[PDB]
Amino acid sequence: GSMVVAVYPGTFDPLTRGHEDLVRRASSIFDTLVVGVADSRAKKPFFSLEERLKIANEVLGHYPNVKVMGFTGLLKDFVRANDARVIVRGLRAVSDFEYEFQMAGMNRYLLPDVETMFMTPSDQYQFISGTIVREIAQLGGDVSKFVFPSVEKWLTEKVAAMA
Amino acid sequence: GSMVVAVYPGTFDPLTRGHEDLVRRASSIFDTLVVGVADSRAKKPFFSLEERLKIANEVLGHYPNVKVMGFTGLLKDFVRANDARVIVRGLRAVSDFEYEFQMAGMNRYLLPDVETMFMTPSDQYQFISGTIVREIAQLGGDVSKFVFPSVEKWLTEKVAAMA
Amino acid sequence: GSMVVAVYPGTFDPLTRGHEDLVRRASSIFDTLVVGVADSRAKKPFFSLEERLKIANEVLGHYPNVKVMGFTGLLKDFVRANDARVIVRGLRAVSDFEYEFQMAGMNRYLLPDVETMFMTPSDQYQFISGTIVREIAQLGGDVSKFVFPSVEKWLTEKVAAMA
Amino acid sequence: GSMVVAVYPGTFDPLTRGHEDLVRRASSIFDTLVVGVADSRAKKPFFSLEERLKIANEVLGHYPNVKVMGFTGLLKDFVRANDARVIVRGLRAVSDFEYEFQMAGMNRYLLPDVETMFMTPSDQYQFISGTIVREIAQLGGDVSKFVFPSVEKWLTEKVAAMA
Amino acid sequence: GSMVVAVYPGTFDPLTRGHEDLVRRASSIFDTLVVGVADSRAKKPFFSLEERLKIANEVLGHYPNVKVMGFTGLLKDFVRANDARVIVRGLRAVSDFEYEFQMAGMNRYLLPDVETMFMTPSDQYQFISGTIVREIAQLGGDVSKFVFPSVEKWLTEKVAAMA
Amino acid sequence: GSMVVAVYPGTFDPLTRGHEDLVRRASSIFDTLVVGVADSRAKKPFFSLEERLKIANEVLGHYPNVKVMGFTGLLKDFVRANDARVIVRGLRAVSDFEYEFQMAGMNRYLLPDVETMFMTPSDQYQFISGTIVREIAQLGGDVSKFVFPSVEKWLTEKVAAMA
Ligand SMILES: CC(C)(COP(=O)(O)OP(=O)(O)O)[C@@H](O)C(=O)NCCC(=O)NCCS
Ligand SMILES: CC(C)(COP(=O)(O)OP(=O)(O)O)[C@@H](O)C(=O)NCCC(=O)NCCS
Ligand SMILES: CC(C)(COP(=O)(O)OP(=O)(O)O)[C@@H](O)C(=O)NCCC(=O)NCCS
Ligand SMILES: CC(C)(COP(=O)(O)OP(=O)(O)O)[C@@H](O)C(=O)NCCC(=O)NCCS
Ligand SMILES: CC(C)(COP(=O)(O)OP(=O)(O)O)[C@@H](O)C(=O)NCCC(=O)NCCS
Ligand SMILES: CC(C)(COP(=O)(O)OP(=O)(O)O)[C@@H](O)C(=O)NCCC(=O)NCCS
Ligand SMILES: Nc1ncnc2[nH]cnc12
Ligand SMILES: Nc1ncnc2[nH]cnc12
Ligand SMILES: Nc1ncnc2[nH]cnc12
Ligand SMILES: Nc1ncnc2[nH]cnc12
Ligand SMILES: Nc1ncnc2[nH]cnc12
Ligand SMILES: Nc1ncnc2[nH]cnc12
Repeated sequence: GSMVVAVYPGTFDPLTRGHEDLVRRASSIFDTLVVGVADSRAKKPFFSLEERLKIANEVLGHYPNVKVMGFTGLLKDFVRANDARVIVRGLRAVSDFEYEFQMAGMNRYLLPDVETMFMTPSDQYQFISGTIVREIAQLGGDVSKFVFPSVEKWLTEKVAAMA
Repeated sequence: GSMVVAVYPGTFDPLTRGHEDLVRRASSIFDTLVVGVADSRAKKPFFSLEERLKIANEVLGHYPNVKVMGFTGLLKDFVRANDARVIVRGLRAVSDFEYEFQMAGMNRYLLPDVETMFMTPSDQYQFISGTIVREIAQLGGDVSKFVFPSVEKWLTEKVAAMA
Repeated sequence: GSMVVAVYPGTFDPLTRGHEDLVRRASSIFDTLVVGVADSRAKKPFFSLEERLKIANEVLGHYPNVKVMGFTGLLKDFVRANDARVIVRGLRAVSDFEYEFQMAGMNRYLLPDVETMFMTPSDQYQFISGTIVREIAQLGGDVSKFVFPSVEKWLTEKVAAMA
Repeated sequence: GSMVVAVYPGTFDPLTRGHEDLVRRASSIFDTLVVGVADSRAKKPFFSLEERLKIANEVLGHYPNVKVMGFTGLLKDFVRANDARVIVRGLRAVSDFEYEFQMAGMNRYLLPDVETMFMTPSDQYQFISGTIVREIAQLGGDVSKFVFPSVEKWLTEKVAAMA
Repeated sequence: GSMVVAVYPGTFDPLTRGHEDLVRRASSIFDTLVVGVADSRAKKPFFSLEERLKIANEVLGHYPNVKVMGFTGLLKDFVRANDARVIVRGLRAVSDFEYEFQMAGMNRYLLPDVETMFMTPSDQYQFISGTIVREIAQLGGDVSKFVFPSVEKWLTEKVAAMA
Repeated sequence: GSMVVAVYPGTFDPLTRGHEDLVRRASSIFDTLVVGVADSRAKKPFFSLEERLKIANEVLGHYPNVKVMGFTGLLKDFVRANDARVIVRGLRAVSDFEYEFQMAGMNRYLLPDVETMFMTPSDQYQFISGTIVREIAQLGGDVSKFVFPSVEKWLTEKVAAMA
């Protein structure tokens, strides 16, 4: 047929069960799925880029056609670097639709030949917010329903270290 | 790489410039794109299924990896019949999001291993409504900005015949 | 300054307190406000066009710079006929946004030099649905909170006549 | 404490797993939950009112504090008749929000002392559309993931009878 | 009947007329309404928790079945502590729906037997934003249409003190 | 006819092609269009007010009936100062609708006789986000598709100076 590489970009602070489900689904469609972890300095992420990469690799490493890579520059440049024809984003019934469609429209100007394609996670992950996950973890609450056990370990350790 | 077939289903009453742009974009990603024209009896389409197939074939025939086919039954069965792993739908900033996400969620129960993926047409087609196109044509207004010339011809002829 | 005519188009089946408030507000801004009552045959209106014009004239006649006129063709043609530079539409927090933005976008193709401008009625009218008004009236319920007394009279008489 | 009766009104054409989950949840909060099945003549329901009542009673009869009753008039009057202080509606991420908030706002005028309260079904039922359920059943597709077995039986029998 | 306690949680920075209306409505339905004022450290509230509690007590103290209490931990724990079966939230036509449904869905995992129920304030309070209230007060503008006189006094004093 | 002044207020950090299109459209309708650049201290703008005024004047100066003015206080006061009867805002399919309708509703309390009117930019500018423009510029990416060349120059110089 053809070889199609897709990029699934995000801050992934941290990778949730929603993100993992999207990776499972997208990697079943595309020949290679590149999970692009953006530095996202201005968003003031809880975990460092190095930490977010380790967290994501722990969860996703077993998928044979998934690559986890960080990037500090423009998504445009990361997509081109990976010879990607598709940007995959998760879209849920409770997504920030304004944000998603603005990004897709602007990336459409920056990368006219690259398609943004939206996929949907399983029903049970449709309502997970990363911001709320971090809030719960910081207040000492368990987030096991929302993130994998390995990710819980990172949250617990980071919360304890910052105190 | 792999051979991935996608289905782009719709009533296509008639095929608009928005639909055509989605076909152009989707057929650039997938090895084969099957445009599935649903009979949609209960929706009381303006054009018959035979007519909608002719209209769509006139516009889309030149695309070498696009197949236009009608179906009178369940989308589930049409997808399986075409060995398709993806259902492509257009999503625009003004889409019926309730409708799209309900269909995707229910098809998720009917076809757990098939992914609904949403794509976006060019900015200039984001606001075209087929219902409004038919309304304009029936009142004798030109719809050339919204549909291809071949489709305009069908609308004009059908409007004249029904009077 | 300048002379600016705006058109406020609708089916007005019947004119509600929400519509009247929009007319009051729009007529305070524009030199002339033309209330365009569309025949809307395909929508199967409860009141005939002649009736909808009488209903609207009863409520709006006192406004010195408001003209109520029917039309059976394209809005494009009605706007041009009235030398209008603006199409006014009501936008409420519970509007059919898909519908409104599709119409505005398509009218933008049909009438590039005419601006669709959205105005908001008072809080107390933001949730009035004409469809629900007709439903209540047909089941013999009072709609005085939603329409003016003159309009109530028309609803009562039409409901009684159809039985 | 207090005795609070709530009404859960709908067309219920037919009762789905989403509706049943809402009944389970609402009946756990309120002393009595009255499921009000509206005749909804103008909506042209697939099942008659008598049929919709039988369908709902089959599914809901086992709940000791749930009453299933039909009504042919105004919801206002049905609520007052049942001494209800609350109207419960399901709200899902894919609800017709325009419709729900218009109804709540208008019922607020009709019944100022009655509160419309929105509840959410389980994630797995958030995307079920009754319209799509009927469409699938009419095309001979199984809807067991969306409705209870007793309801499937009614759909099958009605579809067979209408052919 | 039964004794049902509901919690109405929020940052309440400060309590607005919208919040007060929701308390009035909710306390008419539930046997006890607990207004839970979250510390919300990360949100960087304008008023301290102690101040927000005083502000809310001044407005709400007269309601005989309303309790105002602060909390520094998880909502889950506060709900359980108060033996509450319901979390009440205000939902307006201009609510952050993404945020509300994410919280409800995640609390559904944390507290499966507790129902999030959404209520609607009066039309006249549907468009009040606390963020905009604080912005106006900080720029020396009157917010009496949006908050009670006692709350205005707190805003004025805090604005003057911070300068 | 009449002399109608409208205010188009914003932070304009910086003025984008979307804003410019709205100014072009609004200034064709109103006798005078005042572009009000709010200090917006709390939003922590990238450009100072003086800079944002220079940026906007460079782009908009050629429009004979457009005035660009800064303000540090309440919009209410700026509107009254300019004898304005209309506040114009851009509304796009991807707007923050919550934010826009809250502002309009609250300004409706502050300025009952002033109408907020929403206008729509051309399709090609509907998806431009100022936040994303700043993000791209800070990462050294070209934003020429989103802002005028003069504005690009300001972004480049400010980015270089802050490093
Ligand atoms: C990181 C990304 C993809 C946004 O992702 P996000 O919404 O934080 O992902 P999340 O982890 O929430 O799923 C976006 O900000 C991005 O692409 N950043 C890189 C810089 C860039 O190219 N910006 C222009 C985007 S149009
Ligand atoms: C036809 C289709 C795809 C809806 O398409 P549509 O929204 O009319 O497409 P449009 O032409 O408007 O782009 C849908 O109704 C469908 O799949 N119909 C076939 C019967 C079926 O399987 N229904 C269950 C859908 S979950
Ligand atoms: C009638 C109108 C304005 C829609 O109004 P509406 O939403 O029914 O108005 P309502 O009475 O609900 O406020 C629209 O259907 C129209 O313009 N009809 C005339 C024919 C036409 O030109 N159609 C193309 C619209 S892009
Ligand atoms: C039937 C009802 C509740 C709408 O329900 P629905 O959305 O069809 O319910 P569904 O079965 O889809 O869950 C509504 O149309 C109604 O109340 N009808 C009775 C007549 C009436 O009072 N109408 C005024 C409603 S404000
Ligand atoms: C405070 C609350 C309820 C959000 O309220 P809010 O939207 O700030 O309320 P407002 O005052 O705007 O009406 C929420 O952040 C919360 O529950 N915080 C406590 C910590 C917690 O349990 N977080 C998990 C929420 S799923
Ligand atoms: C600046 C403004 C108009 C918001 O604009 P904005 O959304 O930042 O505009 P943008 O540049 O994004 O187009 C608003 O915050 C404002 O009016 N600020 C002045 C102070 C004020 O009066 N606030 C009350 C607003 S109801
Ligand atoms: N729960 C979730 N599922 C998929 N994509 C997401 N992006 C953010 N949250 C998500
Ligand atoms: N204009 C449009 N573009 C893409 N898909 C669509 N589906 C319906 N209208 C569409
Ligand atoms: N209540 C209302 N107010 C203004 N415009 C409307 N259009 C339809 N309903 C309306
Ligand atoms: N799936 C569903 N769940 C709850 N309420 C509903 N109303 C309509 N569909 C529903
Ligand atoms: N105005 C308002 N009314 C009710 N709940 C709210 N939550 C935030 N603002 C609100
Ligand atoms: N692209 C855009 N067009 C018009 N108004 C806007 N406000 C913010 N972004 C805008």
